Amino acid sequence: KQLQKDKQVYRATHRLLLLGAGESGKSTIVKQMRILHVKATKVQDIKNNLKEAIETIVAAMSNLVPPVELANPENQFRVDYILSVMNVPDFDFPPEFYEHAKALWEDEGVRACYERSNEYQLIDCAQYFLDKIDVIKQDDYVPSDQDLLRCRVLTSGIFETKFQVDKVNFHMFDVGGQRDERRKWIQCFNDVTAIIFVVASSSYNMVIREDNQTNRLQEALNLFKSIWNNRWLRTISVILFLNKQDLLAEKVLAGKSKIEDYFPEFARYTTPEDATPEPGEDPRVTRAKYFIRDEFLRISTASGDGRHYCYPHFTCAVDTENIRRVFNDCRDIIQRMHLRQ
Amino acid sequence: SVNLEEACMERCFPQTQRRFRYALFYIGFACLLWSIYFGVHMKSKLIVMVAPALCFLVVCVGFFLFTFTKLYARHYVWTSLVLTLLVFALTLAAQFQVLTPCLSQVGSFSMCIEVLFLLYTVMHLPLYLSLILGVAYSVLFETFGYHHWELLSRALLHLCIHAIGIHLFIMSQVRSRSTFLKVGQSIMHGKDLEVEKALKERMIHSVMPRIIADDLMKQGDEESENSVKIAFRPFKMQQIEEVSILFADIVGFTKMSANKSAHALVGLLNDLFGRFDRLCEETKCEKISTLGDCYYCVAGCPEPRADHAYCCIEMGLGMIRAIEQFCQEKKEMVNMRVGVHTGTVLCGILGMRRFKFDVWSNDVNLANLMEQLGVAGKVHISEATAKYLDDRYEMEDGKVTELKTYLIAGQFASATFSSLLDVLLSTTVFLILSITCFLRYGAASTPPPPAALAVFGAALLLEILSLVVSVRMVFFLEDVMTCTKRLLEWIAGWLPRHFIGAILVSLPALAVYSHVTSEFETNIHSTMFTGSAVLTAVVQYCNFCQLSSWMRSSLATVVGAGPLLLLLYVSASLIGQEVILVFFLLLLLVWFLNREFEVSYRLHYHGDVEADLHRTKIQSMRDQADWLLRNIIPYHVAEQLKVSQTYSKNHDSGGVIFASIVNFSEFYEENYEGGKECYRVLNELIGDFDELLSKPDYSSIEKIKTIGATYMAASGLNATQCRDGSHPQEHLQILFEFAKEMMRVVDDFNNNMLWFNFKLRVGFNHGPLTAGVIGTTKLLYDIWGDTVNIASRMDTTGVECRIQVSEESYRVLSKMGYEFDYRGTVNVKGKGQMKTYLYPK
Ligand SMILES: Nc1nc2c(ncn2[C@@H]2O[C@H](COP(=O)(O)OP(=O)(O)OP(O)(O)=S)[C@@H](O)[C@H]2O)c(=O)[nH]1
Ligand SMILES: [Mg+2]
Repeated sequence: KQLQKDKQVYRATHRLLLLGAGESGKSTIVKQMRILHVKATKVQDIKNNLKEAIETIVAAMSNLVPPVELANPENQFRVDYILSVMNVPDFDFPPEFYEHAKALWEDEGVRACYERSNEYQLIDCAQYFLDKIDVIKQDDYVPSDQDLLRCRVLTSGIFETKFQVDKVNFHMFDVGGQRDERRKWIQCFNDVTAIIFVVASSSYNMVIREDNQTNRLQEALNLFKSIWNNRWLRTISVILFLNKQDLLAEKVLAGKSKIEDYFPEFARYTTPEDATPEPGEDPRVTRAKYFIRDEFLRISTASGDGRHYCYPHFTCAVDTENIRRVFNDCRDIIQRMHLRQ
Repeated sequence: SVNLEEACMERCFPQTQRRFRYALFYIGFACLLWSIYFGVHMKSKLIVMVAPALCFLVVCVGFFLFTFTKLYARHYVWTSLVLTLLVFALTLAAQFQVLTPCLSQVGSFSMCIEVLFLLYTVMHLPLYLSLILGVAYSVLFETFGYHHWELLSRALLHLCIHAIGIHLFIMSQVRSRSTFLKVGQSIMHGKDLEVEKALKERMIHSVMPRIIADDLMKQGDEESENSVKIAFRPFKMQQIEEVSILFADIVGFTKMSANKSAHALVGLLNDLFGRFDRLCEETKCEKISTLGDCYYCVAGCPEPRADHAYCCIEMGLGMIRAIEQFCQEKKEMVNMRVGVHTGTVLCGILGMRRFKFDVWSNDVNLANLMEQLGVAGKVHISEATAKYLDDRYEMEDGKVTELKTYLIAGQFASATFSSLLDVLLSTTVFLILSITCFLRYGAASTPPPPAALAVFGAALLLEILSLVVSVRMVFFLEDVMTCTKRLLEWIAGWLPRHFIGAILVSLPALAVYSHVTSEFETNIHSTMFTGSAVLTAVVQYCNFCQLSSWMRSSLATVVGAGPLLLLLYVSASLIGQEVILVFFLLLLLVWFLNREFEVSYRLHYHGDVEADLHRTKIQSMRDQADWLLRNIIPYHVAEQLKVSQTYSKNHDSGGVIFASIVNFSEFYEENYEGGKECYRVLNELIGDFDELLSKPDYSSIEKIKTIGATYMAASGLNATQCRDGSHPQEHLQILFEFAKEMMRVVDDFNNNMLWFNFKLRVGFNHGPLTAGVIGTTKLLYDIWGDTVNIASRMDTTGVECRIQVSEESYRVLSKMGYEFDYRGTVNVKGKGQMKTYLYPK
């Protein structure tokens, strides 16, 4: 009959739907899983990420409301060259543009505009890739694995990835998370094992690209409230990653932005007693990250009725070892979750 | 009745015949053992005994020959009556020649017990006749045994043997009646369940194709069997490629249906769609459904067919031919235009009331538009058909008048009540055995021995407590406190039932053994008396038929014979030989008899269980097929269609709504696995609309069908009676409330939808309409009329999330206090410009 075996191996797999708002790191987690458990256009859209970043900073120089001007005002012709190529379909990336990008990234009005990047939309791999394109000005270098993890390519539409860890099958659904893509999520809600909700933790001080007037983390909170209370997910537990730990750590240790400026309940927040921080850690960062964790756990607590759970972990997706540890822990968790039926 | 209870004994005959054969053999065996007794042991001085024994043995083998005749099968009661009169007379004539001081009372009384048992249990005579033969035999046996205390003692012994006789008699024949009755029930239910299975099959095939129906009749998924009786509702879709979709529309249906009396119209339309069904079953194209003046097929959606394009345009040309024949024949000026498109199609079932196999894709919408862009008489095909059509047809350029599109033209008996009755009889014979054993004392005014009265009182109180337990268990007084009785009822299972049955069987022989401690073998009246009474008590161990056979029979052998092997040696000389013979024949009788009665009880329980299984199974199949019949047609049409052949009706006032989800097309997107997940979402919405139909205040609202995304429902049809507590046009009010509440249902649905919203517009109209049924061996309830087409116009000219109402429905709705605002003035095909209204303000 042949459908009983296929039906039971369909029972045997684990459906790991990845939800989460814009640029929270879903596709990076899927790339990390295929590094763990499994060819030329990657160079091209790495260079696209470069050009996108440098033109965003160059436009945002004059497009800050106090205009951060050039500390070295000799590069105005270079600034005009970067603004010239801002909207073009194709670009062959000549060595002139590499020298223009390097000469811009050495300037300090440029970097002083870069430090105010919570006031305008900028991609989360600029600081790494300005230095790395200064390394890969040439074209005969194959990008490293971290270079593959840092390349930001937008996701639109349901993607899949089947991989197998130690004779257990995992089938996970990378989805885009922009506000226009959210109608496509409910296609994936049939017989899903677990939901790995992914939150950009360091983007507490930024706003979303759609309306530019809503906090990214507040958007992620309302999105979590929506998918938690959804009438087709009321028996399905939600693993909750919280991505970009290191960016959160350095944005707290820079001390320029305060969480209570944006979430004013943070000022009267105390770190919990069961807080188990990592070694070598400023505990104000620990207070920050447990504040954000308990912001989500309020939502996961205020309903649920013992039907479905929430298992918050702390994670940095561009570091492979962290993903190894948290996915071993989640592997045990969703084993227990699939054995619930 | 009479022929019922005669057919009873017609099918209860062969066990009566077998019993009668065993009684013949047993009487012959008794004559044999008494022959060798009186030929070896005693009475070897006179041959007056043994020659009647041998002659009656050969008379019994004569009767065993007579059983095999065919002039016995209606003569069995009279043959048994002749046999039992011969045995009565022979036992009296073999008793008659005693009391010379040579033969005891304990032998003749065993013959009395044996013959009363064979009369009551096996001879199968009527109750009055066997009872008067029994009492007459007993009194003639005591008056021929005589040739102020012992005589009435023997009369007490005959009293209790007639008690156990009538008890075994009535319970054996009430069981033989009731097992016959249960097998009659279980043989009616087999035929009636075959009927209901045929009706369920006919209603499955009228809504689904052959492949999927024959899938559904071998019950491949058990969960559907559980559900017809947690996150998503179940739905069945299969995204199937390379089908070929055909629509077809009757041109000029309005003037063709001009002044018909709404019975002619259904009849001619029955004829036309029957011709089309004949075309479908010829051409091997699955039809899908039929809506209004429109008919539509597919080409091998459940089955991968290789000439699906060929089958589709051949079916279209067949339609052109069939409608020109109908035009010549019935003299109606109509023809029809056909569109044919190929592509991929996800086909299945959505909704849960009125569900039906349909198809959905964008290829279906393309086939619908190429029908709409078709010219009459010609089949309008696309590039997607023509790219593998092989062009063996009269092809044209199908050009519009206003995308590589072409035209083709041609070429009693309760199981805990019996326990009450036999506990009753066991304790009443324990009673009168105790009475008989006490009144033996004609020498002492007061009873001497202590242990006799001790055991008497002990088992007396035990029997009266078990009697009160049983009699308050049945008669159910609820007097003091029952939770101890409820937990004491629990612990008497099968084996505690065995042990309390052991004691409650045994205790009369304990009461008669209670008088052996005082010496008895000096006198011979006492010895023969206690022998006669102990065989009277061993023959009383039949009554607990709810026990096992070997248990009661072996307890009978033990506590009716073992103490007399003990008292064999206590010296009493040759009466020991005849008493061990006499307990041998009596024990063989009681072994066979309680064997056969517990076999009868076991078969009665078997015939109860199987005839309850068939009753639950036909209740399941009847409920299932009745659900499918109330699915496929309404109720009043099912009433008027059960008593007749076809249905049609003309209603003079009824409302109708359509309800179209506007923006489903911008949710459809096919980029994932065909987009069938998107139709799971749409199934959930149609399922919520169907949950609105189960409300008791939406009883008289009918759902006609769903059409893609559109939802059609109409009222005023079931209300045949103008009520005293209601309004003559209230069904419009409740239908408008149905429209309002399905607006509410989509508002509740969008909360569970994240960053997208469905919007639906509805359109409302009332007026006279035309109900009907199309198929036969298929079924399809549908309405037609001008009210329906103006309602579909109020749908398609609608603004979303607002109810649109026609003019006369405004004029009757606004007299019930609703609010509306004047929308504008809309062209209606047939009505011209029309005054519309809107419900939200
Ligand atoms: N430093 C650091 N950067 C991260 C981490 N996780 C993701 N990023 C960066 O965030 C950016 C977006 O990652 P990406 O996987 O594309 O999000 P996304 O969810 O797929 O974006 P979308 O699908 O919602 S549109 C990438 O530049 C990636 O380098 C992290 O853990 N640490
Ligand atoms: Mg992505």
